[PDB]
Amino acid sequence: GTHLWEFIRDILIHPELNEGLMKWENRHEGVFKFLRSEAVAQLWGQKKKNSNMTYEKLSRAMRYYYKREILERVDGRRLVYKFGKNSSGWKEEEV
DNA sequence: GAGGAGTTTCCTGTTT
DNA sequence: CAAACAGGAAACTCCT
Repeated sequence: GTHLWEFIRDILIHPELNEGLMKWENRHEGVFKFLRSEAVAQLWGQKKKNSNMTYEKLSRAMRYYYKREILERVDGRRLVYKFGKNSSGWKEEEV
């Protein structure tokens, strides 16, 4: 999973390797939240070998996922996103 | 090389 | 006030 969204999912489905980076707000609906935004952006930059990655830019790539329905926009909830019908491998019976 | 997907950068404005 | 959220645009990195 070299794509941003897969990277996010991978962290969320591996809590035993999660430095309190993120957590499910509702695992059944695929609603999640960033607990350490810059820290996650850092790891993501790291993965692509880019020490200048920030949450700001990571979020821009996240917003591009709405049109593609890889993510469903969640309003009124800072740092809270939600997996869309086009994403996969995150359900309690899909992993 | 050409052209597209998926970001990465930048920026300006709005909202929380 | 300090972060997030919003998108349009343009530049980049792979892939076929």
